[PDB]
Amino acid sequence: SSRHGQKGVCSRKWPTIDMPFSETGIQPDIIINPHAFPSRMTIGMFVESLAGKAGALHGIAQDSTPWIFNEDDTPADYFGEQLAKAGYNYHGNEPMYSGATGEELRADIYVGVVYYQRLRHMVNDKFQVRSTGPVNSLTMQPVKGRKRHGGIRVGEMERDALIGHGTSFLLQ
Amino acid sequence: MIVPVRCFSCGKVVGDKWESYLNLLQEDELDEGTALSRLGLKRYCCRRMILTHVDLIEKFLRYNPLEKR
Amino acid sequence: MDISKPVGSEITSVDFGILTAKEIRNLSAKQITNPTVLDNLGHPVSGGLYDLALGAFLRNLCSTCGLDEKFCPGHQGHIELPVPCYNPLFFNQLYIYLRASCLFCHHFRLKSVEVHRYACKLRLLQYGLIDESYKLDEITDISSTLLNELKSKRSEYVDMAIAKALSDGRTTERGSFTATVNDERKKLVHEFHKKLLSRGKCDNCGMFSPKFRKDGFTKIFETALNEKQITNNRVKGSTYILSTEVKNILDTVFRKEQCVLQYVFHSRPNLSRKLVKADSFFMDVLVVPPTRFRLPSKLGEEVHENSQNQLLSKVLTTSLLIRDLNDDLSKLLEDRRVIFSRLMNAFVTIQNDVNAFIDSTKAQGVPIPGVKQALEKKEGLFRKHMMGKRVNYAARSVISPDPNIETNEIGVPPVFAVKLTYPEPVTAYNIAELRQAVINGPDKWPGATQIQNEDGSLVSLIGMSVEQRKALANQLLTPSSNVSTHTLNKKVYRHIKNRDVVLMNRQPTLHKASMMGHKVRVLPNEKTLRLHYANTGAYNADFDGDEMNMHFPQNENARAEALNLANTDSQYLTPTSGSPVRGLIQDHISAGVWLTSKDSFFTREQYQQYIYGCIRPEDGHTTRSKIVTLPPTIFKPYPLWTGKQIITTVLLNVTPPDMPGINLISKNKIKNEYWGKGSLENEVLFKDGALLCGILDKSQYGASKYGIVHSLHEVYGPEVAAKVLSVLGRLFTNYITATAFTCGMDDLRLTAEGNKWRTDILKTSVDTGREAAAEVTNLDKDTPADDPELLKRLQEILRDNNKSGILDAVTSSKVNAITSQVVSKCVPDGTMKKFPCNSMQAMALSGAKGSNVNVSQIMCLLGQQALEGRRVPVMVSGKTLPSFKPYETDAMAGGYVKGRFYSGIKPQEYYFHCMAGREGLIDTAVKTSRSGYLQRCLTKQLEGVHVSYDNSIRDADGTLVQFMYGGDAIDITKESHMTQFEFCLDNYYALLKKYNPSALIEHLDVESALKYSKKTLKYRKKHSKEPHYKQSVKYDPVLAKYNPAKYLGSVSENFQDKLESFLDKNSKGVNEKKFRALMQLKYMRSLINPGEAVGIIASQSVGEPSTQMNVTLGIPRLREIVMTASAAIKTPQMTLPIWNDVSDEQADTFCKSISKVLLSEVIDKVIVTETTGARSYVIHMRFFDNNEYSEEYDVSKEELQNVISNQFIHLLEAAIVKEIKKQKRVEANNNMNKVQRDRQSAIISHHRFITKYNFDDESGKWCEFKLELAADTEKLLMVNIVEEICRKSIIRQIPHIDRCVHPEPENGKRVLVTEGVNFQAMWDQEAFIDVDGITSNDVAAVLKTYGVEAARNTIVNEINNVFSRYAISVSFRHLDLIADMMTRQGTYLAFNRQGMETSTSSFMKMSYETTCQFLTKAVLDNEREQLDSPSARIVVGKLNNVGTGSFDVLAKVPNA
Amino acid sequence: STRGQYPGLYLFGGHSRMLRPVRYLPLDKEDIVGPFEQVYMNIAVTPQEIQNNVHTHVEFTPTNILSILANLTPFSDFNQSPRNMYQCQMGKQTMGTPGVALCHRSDNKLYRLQTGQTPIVKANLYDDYGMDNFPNGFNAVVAVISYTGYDMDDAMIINKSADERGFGYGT
Amino acid sequence: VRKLLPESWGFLCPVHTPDGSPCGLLNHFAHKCRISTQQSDVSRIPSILYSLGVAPA
DNA sequence: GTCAAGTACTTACGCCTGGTCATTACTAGTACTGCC
DNA sequence: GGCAGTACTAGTAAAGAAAGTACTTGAC
RNA sequence: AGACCAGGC
Ligand SMILES: Nc1nc2c(ncn2[C@@H]2O[C@H](COP(=O)(O)CP(=O)(O)OP(=O)(O)O)[C@@H](O)[C@H]2O)c(=O)[nH]1
Ligand SMILES: [Mg+2]
Ligand SMILES: [Zn+2]
Ligand SMILES: [Zn+2]
Ligand SMILES: [Zn+2]
Repeated sequence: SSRHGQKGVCSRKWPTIDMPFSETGIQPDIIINPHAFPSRMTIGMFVESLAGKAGALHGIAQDSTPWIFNEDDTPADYFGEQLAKAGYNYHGNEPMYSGATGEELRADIYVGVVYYQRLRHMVNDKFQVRSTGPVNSLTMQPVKGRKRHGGIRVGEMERDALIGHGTSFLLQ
Repeated sequence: MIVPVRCFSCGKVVGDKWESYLNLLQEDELDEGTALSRLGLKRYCCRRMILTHVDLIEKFLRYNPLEKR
Repeated sequence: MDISKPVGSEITSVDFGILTAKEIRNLSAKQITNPTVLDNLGHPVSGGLYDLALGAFLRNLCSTCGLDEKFCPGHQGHIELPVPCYNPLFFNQLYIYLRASCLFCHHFRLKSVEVHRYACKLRLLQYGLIDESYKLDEITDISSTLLNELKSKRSEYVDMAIAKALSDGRTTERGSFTATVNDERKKLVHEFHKKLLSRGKCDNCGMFSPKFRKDGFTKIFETALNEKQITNNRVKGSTYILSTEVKNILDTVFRKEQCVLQYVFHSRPNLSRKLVKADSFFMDVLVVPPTRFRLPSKLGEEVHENSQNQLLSKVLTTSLLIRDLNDDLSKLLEDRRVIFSRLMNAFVTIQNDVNAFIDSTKAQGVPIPGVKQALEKKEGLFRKHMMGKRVNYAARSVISPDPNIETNEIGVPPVFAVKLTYPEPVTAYNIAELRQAVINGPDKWPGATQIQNEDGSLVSLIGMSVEQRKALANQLLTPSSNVSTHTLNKKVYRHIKNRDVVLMNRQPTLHKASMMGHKVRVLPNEKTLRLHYANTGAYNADFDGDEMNMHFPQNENARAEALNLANTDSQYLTPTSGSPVRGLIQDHISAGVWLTSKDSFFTREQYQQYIYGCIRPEDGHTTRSKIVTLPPTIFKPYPLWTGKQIITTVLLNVTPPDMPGINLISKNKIKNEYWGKGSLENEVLFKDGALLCGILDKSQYGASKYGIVHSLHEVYGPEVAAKVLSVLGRLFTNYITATAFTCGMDDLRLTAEGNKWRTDILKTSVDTGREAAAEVTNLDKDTPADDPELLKRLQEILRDNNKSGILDAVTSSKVNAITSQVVSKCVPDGTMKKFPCNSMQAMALSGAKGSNVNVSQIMCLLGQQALEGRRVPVMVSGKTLPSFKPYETDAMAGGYVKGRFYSGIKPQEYYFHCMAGREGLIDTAVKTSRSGYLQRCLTKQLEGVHVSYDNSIRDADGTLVQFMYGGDAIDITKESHMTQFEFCLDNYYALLKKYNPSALIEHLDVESALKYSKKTLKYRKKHSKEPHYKQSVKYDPVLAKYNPAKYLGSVSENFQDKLESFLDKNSKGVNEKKFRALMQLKYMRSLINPGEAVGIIASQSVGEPSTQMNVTLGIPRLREIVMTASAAIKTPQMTLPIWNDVSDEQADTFCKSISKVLLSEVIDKVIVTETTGARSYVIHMRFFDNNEYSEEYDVSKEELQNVISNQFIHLLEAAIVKEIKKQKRVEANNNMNKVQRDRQSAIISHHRFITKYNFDDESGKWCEFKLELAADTEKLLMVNIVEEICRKSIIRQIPHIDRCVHPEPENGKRVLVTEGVNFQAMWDQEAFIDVDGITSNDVAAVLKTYGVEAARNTIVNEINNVFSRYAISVSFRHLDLIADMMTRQGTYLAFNRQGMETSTSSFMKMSYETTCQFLTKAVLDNEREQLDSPSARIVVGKLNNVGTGSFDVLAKVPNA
Repeated sequence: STRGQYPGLYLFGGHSRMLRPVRYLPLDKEDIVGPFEQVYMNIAVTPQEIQNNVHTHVEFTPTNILSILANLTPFSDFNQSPRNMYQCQMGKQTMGTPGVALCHRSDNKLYRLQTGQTPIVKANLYDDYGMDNFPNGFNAVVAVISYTGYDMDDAMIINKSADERGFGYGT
Repeated sequence: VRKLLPESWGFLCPVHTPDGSPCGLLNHFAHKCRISTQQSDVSRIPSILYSLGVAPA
């Protein structure tokens, strides 16, 4: 997760030679989708990308306690001129190539260093399987519980979905 | 906890630059941007390692069960 | 289950009977007698609850069958209750027959000829003679000779009507028991029991019986006879009573009336001819369960005995105390009274223990649960372990998204591929690959974990080396040495391969597409499931930590259903509306905008790279065994292709050859003005499979109707459209990984001109909050904000809740018109980076992710922060917040925030936006739980209704709901392109291949249905100008006469009248008659199949869109209609059609004559005047001026005098006498004229304590009347009295109508809505109202005045516009069945436990709620059920009668 | 007032009150006020919004209205409000560092991230509560890009060679 | 009871509140919202209210 | 016979993963010890 | 040396802020 | 197998 509400599980550990690479030589260690932003409207993560990157170039920490910016002095104007004094652009974009084809991409890629968080919801605390195992004593049905090698429940709201498809041997 | 060998985004060796960084901030009164440039950390992925390292192992090491206190 | 172990016997039915005491002394293994469970040294004591004769207990052999723990089934035992006690399931009915019966002649207290009247009406209701029971009632102080002649002819009519109906093929000798004869039997027994309980004297011998009293359970009392009517029991020439005496009475009553109670306790004819006895209601023997079912729990040393052993010990403890109380009576006043008063207390405690064992809520003394409460609710037995169960062979893990998967497959981990296993029996075609699997072992995919031998034995491969495991690989295909097991072969439990089937499942399973059958593909690396992006909107599955289930089916009947029937490729269209749920979502939609642009040009190496990256012929996506390409768009200077021409040859390779290309003319979400001037990129164009114009968008691929994937689904098939979603899913992923897509901070900026446009509009908002405040406060204009009259009335607005609503709706109406001016001006025209480069706009316009209101709040302004209808709430002080002064008229101070998410919102803007954000997080919580119980009430009633082979949908027990599904029997998932005649004409030669007209004539009747469809089309054009009541139709449509699934041309009448309307207009080598012959073949193949679980689909199509959610509205409206079926509707209305003759001035002076006028609405103030010392009162009620209320309410001066004369005081005189009862624990002269002195004298005469009365006869302004009281009375308030009487007195009122409003004319017609229902009184106003067009809202009142079919029409429209308000389209086939199921009895029944009592399936009613109330009603009726309902075939483990199990399979064997 | 709260002067000085500092404008100093007291007075959120003769107090800072976790989400006035509310739930469910006395603890389940970092982008309240003592995350080069196809709906990917080097590693 | 009322300005945090079942009910203080934990000096206030013009009860 | 408020028994999204603490008084008895 | 007082012991007994129908007792 | 508490979607 970020510090803005942008959670999400990991899909693949994508190898370095298959990742995009900039002109400065770096490669990102997190890819996040731009389609997570418009419905969520987290522009604090966009401006953390300008603030985080422009602080990494100068060796400074910019504060981010809220309402230190007005509508006159936008932080996109503030952290853009810090990136423009270092050689990077005012908008926080970098010209990146592809890792697979190696070609120049169309537009410059919006990058930066934001602060992520690792949540405690790993797969290993989830993730149960059962072929056979222990059963309950009076129903002779599988046991509730992941850590007792038990089964998942097919309740009433899943029973009638098997009715609704007309599949009568999946229900049995 | 302790300084990361071999920074995460490119692979430049970074773990040999923590004690040189605290030297170049305390004795030689440099700011944090000049000291990262004197150590050869140019890319901003390499810069945010030594700049933002907490060095929390110095707080762990004060609990030594193998010594009287 | 083992398919190699059959079963020949099947349960056909069950029936609920009372378990008698003689059986359970023969049934019993061993009677248990002492209340010690297990003695010292851990053994079970012989004679106690844990016993070896009741089953094998804890590593010890049984004493009945001699088996161990794993094989002993457990055995029935009992205890001997020494006295007969009350069974708590039957006590409410035992107390009916203990009452209502004579204690002297031991009949009931009715006359014996009227008890016989119910004895032979209930006999006619056992058989299928619902109509002959009323002809029986048409047969008619009185001598007892003609009563025998009356009982003779009634008994001969039954024996003739039963003989005639059983001879005329109607009723079996087992009787007929449908649903509507369960109604007439429950109505008749409830009438019989109600009339038994209301009798003074016994009408056989005329003397009284003492009335019994039940205060609570466990006891019965009889009361002493009165001191007056003991004389009746001397001219015929309190007490606790024993349960042996209650039984002694009813052992005589049920014998003297055996000929009647045989029919009360039987729904069907008693072929056993058993007696009904009073021992049914008592229980002289408790049955202890088998000791297998009451084993103790164990947590280390913490071993506790079971709750039933705690309850059965206390019965045995009392059952020995009651025998030790018989020691002194066996030896034998003071030696007799103390031993009898302690014996009678043992009678109550053994009853209180036999209640508490059966029912915990009938106990007294947090209580120990009984045997009723192991069954009742969720966490019961019917709902926790019968309708839902824990299953074997099933996994659950977090999902991660995955391209490169073929859209019907799931990606399983290696560690799920090892554990889950499938029984393959070895054959001649398995020992190549199933010998290799058993060599690989339990831990090498693809492997095997076990081998099942022929004997039922089972050899595990886990603790085995490879040399031991290759030897068993040579053991598989061997001939059996046992003759008894010679046709059985070995089963190898192999791992899950890539050819198996998987049933995926994400909770909540709101509809059936949330539980689909996917194919498998194993993956090498990690421990998570992998789901393709076309499935992410059907399960409503995102990837922020969703985990979803994976059920692995275990035989070939189930593999053939999740590949063909519950398949994920068959679930493209949902049956709710007929709209697709499957499609590409976020990155693929943003990539087809760039790929199908005019700028996208590809060279020869690029063009051929994108094709093989998506087609890949060796995996079987092409149809030509060679990838064909197109000539390039440009030939000089160097050849370039186009992204139009990418998808042209992508679609040219996945299509089947010798079938022409697709023809589509559709549009998309991006306008022409975003691409410049003269652009045509809004319309898309496919001509012979070639994209020639138009961007591809969400509207084309994605869950949207009539795109290109929806059109590929129709012309070519579902296997093509599921393959196109794979190939386009890889064409756009490979395009993105070489040509990417970003949104940045660059995309959010306006220009320096657009920021100037933004701030200049928002400077007009500084006066908006004051203009809206000055308007509502009824100042004119231009008044300052610090005006003391403005601040005075704003304080008056705040203290009222309704005045604050019309201030929060006028300011919100004005500031949202300032929001609409910035979004119209500053985007897209004022944005710095523009389309297509503006990726914030590019994915909001394309429907990838985002909205136009999302880019508004980012780039322009965030808007009015609306709370639940209103604005931001205000404190008591008139401050909305501590920052703002009290009652200031600023838009910013009330929630309109001007800051945007780009540049920030202020701290008071931030706090208003947090109030609205918490509102959304509570509505996401509290309003997803109310629609969950809507669908459960719906699915339980509609679980068994389904299409029969008559194309006539009906319930599981056989009762008929509708004669045809929707009136036309066509499937919602097949009728999308049915009336798209311009699409089907352009694709004629390609749709003719998939229906194949020439090969489908022999099994049809083409000749006959077309002729009768012309006899009716010619009749209805000739007739049918008259309205519907005149139409004696003389001809049904061809659906009601001919089978539409067999007769070609047997179509609906809207399909015929729209085809003959289409094909008449336009005249386009296909002629006119080959197009109408292919639509009638397209119609017939789009019929609904018999066996479709329609009512589940109809109830999922209402419960699942209900989660998307001056009259009641929404999910509270669906509870009023569907769930409760309330006749006490919350806000009833009535729509009145205004004639064209009466104008708008004659209509709104008309609604002042219907809407009620209270006396409170005409009074300015009431000034009482009390002088005491005779308590006097001077009630002086001051009205408004006569010119003020005779205009406003049309109340004359003289009519207001008659309300005070005849209506106000008669309610005021009552309220003064009511309180004296309940406390015992300037103007004119007096010589005015002769009529007012006698008007006064009539008021004094007809009322109780008036001494003076005078109305303002000349001006109608006042009414003063003196009102004296006695001096004995204490003080009454007499203003709170008068105010409560003035609000109940009516000047003028049409009954049950309180208001009549003339709204604006919605959709052309002129509408007059009231606020109450009275159809009778609106029939008098023919001169103003169309009486034959009066629709309404009260579904129960249209049933009372207009009938059943009018209420069925009313309920469809009211369940329609609860979904039409939210723009939710649910089709009229799901709304039709819910209508016809709720009115199936000619009444208005709910989907609850009160409306389902008239139903044949006992386990359906027991599974829903109140389990042991439907249980008692089944065992009292001795109710046999045929196991028809889906809830009754899961309790007993039968295949369903819906879908696949709606028929049998027979095998043709060649030899005789 | 006309039909408002019942008037009177109510003085409170007992236990268990709710109290916040606020700056009082005549003779500029600190004032401590309560919720029953605040509903009838006019504080301002910044001294550039003081209006004459109506405002008695101003706040020392606008950020003394937010909690501990709420001040630490950076640039919070740019986010939609549920995504600030989701962060306060998810900021306290991280694999962070619980303490440094783990050798002397005996807790039954504990989550320790190995190498935490201080952020480039942080509030000024971050270094005031001493949250450098407890680093709950790490700076990451984040590219907002549709490149992969594997992170579309809500998911994300990591560089593979990043956590071969210890990126986001914990026990 | 779950609503974000404006009287909580500076006392309860508007944003730091969980989702779902504890939404609106469980909520956190502002970080400067101190809670009084001792009875304060009160006994000299009626002596200096009678001098300001208060008629005694 | 009957209206009539009053009293009573019913439901109140799906399933998923963790953790905790879950009999107490007393009463009679056998044994320990201080004592003469 | 053996008697009786306590202190224990293991032993077996008691543990207040929601919707609807349906039955029914109240007076008359 | 319950109670209460903390979460997940
Ligand atoms: N039946 C339930 N489903 C839930 C519950 N919580 C989450 N969900 C499911 O998980 C999904 C979570 O969606 P959200 O609650 O986060 C609404 P949100 O605005 O965050 O959507 P996005 O912004 O598009 O992520 C949603 O589709 C629900 O179907 C719950 O308590 N009950
Ligand atoms: Mg989710
Ligand atoms: Zn680096
Ligand atoms: Zn046995
Ligand atoms: Zn009698």
